[PDB]
Amino acid sequence: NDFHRDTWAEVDLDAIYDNVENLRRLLPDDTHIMAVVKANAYGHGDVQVARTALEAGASRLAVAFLDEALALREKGIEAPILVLGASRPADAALAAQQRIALTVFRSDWLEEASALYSGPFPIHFHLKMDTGMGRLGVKDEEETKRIVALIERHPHFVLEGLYTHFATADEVNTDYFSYQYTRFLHMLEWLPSRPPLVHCANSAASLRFPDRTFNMVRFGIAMYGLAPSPGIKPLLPYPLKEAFSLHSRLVHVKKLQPGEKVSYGATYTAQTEEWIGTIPIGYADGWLRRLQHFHVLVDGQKAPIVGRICMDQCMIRLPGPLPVGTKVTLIGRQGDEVISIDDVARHLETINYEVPCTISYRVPRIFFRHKRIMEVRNAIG
Amino acid sequence: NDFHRDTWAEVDLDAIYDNVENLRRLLPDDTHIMAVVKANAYGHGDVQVARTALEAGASRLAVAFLDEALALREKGIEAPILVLGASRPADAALAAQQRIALTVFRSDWLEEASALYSGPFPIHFHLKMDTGMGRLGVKDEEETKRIVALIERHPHFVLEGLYTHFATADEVNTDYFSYQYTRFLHMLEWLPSRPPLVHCANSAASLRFPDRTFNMVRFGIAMYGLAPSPGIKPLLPYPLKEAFSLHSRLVHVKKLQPGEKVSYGATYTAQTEEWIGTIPIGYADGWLRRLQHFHVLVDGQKAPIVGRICMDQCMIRLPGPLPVGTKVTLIGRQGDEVISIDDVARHLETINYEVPCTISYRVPRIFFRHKRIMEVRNAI
Ligand SMILES: Cc1ncc(COP(=O)(O)O)c(CN[C@@H](C)P(=O)(O)O)c1O
Ligand SMILES: Cc1ncc(COP(=O)(O)O)c(CN[C@@H](C)P(=O)(O)O)c1O
Repeated sequence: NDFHRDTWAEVDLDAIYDNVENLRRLLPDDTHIMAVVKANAYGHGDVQVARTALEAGASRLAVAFLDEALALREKGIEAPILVLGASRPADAALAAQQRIALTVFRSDWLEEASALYSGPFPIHFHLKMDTGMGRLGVKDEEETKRIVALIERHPHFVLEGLYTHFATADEVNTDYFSYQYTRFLHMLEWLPSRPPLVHCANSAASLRFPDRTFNMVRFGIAMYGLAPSPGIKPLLPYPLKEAFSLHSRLVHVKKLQPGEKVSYGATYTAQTEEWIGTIPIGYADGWLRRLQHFHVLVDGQKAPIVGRICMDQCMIRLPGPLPVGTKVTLIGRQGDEVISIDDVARHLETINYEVPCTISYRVPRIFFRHKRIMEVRNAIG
Repeated sequence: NDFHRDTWAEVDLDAIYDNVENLRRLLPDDTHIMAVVKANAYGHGDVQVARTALEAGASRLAVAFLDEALALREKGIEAPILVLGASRPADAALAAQQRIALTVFRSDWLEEASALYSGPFPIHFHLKMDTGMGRLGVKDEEETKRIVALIERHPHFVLEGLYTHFATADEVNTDYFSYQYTRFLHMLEWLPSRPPLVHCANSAASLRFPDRTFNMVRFGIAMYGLAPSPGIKPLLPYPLKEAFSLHSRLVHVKKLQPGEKVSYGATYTAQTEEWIGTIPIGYADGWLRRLQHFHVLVDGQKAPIVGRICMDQCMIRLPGPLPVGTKVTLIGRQGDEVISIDDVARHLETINYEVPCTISYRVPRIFFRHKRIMEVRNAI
């Protein structure tokens, strides 16, 4: 693939491989690994990350909704895929033909599904139990038993798994986490038979308590080399390798005189002769206007963003005159300087998860494997 | 093109059409309207908006960078396109072959392009002049003449136009806008022969002083029905029709008891027995975590977003029990209630420009034209 603007993101597939292989080592042999690649692999590239994770030791994948699962199948993925969120009862046959498992938490959903489906492909379900996250999942025994019965009665409905999800597994204090786990244990008792797959752990629960994972973990954030929470960093079993970096280049360089203003609202003023650089990245690329008090890396040195960030461009105060074309690193390392996604997240006043997901479709992803470029993906190419 | 999650954006091309047509009436028959459709038409859909705009009175289109212009061509658009930002001198032949005009502001760029291109297609250039925005553009006379001499000298280089861009055209106080407009007129006198197209106004400047728009107008934000700024609203010549709306549906409903917590970090606790609804939209969709305490519309009533917003989901406090499938409007109207992109931007502490752009590729766009559904665009 080709791109014609000097702004791009890089995905180190070697980092992804290692993060997943280190986990395969950590977890008991009886515990499967399901790589979470929803939201285009958290902005890292769905098919690329899925491929690497599966070769690193993962055996199944998970996405947020049906379209994401169909896209993976489209791109050639053959491994089992579970849709973690809601879906339409009417789309049951489509998912079944495509060998896509669905999460279920309501008996009325199955009522509607049975009315519209009768074979020949089976639908594998994963019953979601709400133990304290308050999002999706059953909460009472009655509904739990009815769901199982409706599935058990239809010839083409199969109960493949059952799970829950944690709201605070990334907090050093484990009061709530412990509550949910014990809650899960009690609710599991409502099931007449234990499904082949029982799971609860995400990245944080997996890495901290590998001995409390049942037989499948759903590995997400850590697979990308990102800490579930900076607070549990010291508690991580092995070093994480960040797989995402973002770059650009100077497309214009000029020396302002004292008094000249920069960007919208004439908000910035060069009060001394200074060199200003312009890069081809803005808020429509995920470099939100909010990151205007932040900085970037140029010539291994930090250069602050100057004035308001524009839709496709922004300016920075250069330390001195530099040539057009000089590489700029928004996320990554330059010499003795480094900008991490956690750094960006802190200035955006968010969590690392949100950062790469916001880097828009507009920005090409260059994939590296075995330290060499493996491929380029330009969504608008 | 269909989709399988109950979250989608709706784009009213009739609003797009009316906003543009209304400007065409405001401007003279000589003045061209250049529809700014970069960033996938500010998150509204590049092809769909480009087509509609042309039908309504636009004669040209503008994008941010080469890839955006090439994607339009591939999608069938055969109308003129100008790349507003920078490009590689090595890509000059590709732009020329695709009939894509390029913005230029450095003589060294031309020296490079010249050594790399010799035909057969001519390449149209638009010289950018920096009059106070401090982003792109030439700033001195010598460089301006050197650029022009390089263009006139090349058999396949054509200087089709020249322009500048305003930094404060949306501010009631017009002093910096004035300095800029006057600096432009001054720098224009550095050129030997004036090019066919001379432009400088965006939505604000063109709607405010359409009499001072020269040969072309670059119409962006107002085409989408959004005000360039809150302070200019009472200065707009005609009412703008908002083209973008966003909706979802409840996929789960349940009653919590006091003391029960919702979402990550359990930052929310039900103080009383309440009905909670779960919708399939989150920050990976552009619905940023910062909107946690924002209100959405459900059953014609405002319902607050409760708990931390997730990557693909979030929870809201319902007025009471409602059936799964109930329509939720994040941006739009429901009964007497309406939430505008401006309301969302106020909560996010940003400008309206940023909001539709952030609504991601995951969210399908349903287009309406002539009060009927024309097409569904599901990027994935
Ligand atoms: C059901 C389910 N199973 C596993 C994971 C993986 O978790 P990690 O990324 O912390 O390893 C998630 C993640 N989801 C959060 C991003 P969000 O809730 O914001 O979608 C999930 O929802
Ligand atoms: C050169 C240029 N010509 C015209 C327009 C249209 O302006 P309106 O959207 O206010 O009508 C723009 C817009 N660009 C801003 C969104 P941003 O500067 O953040 O990209 C521009 O850059």
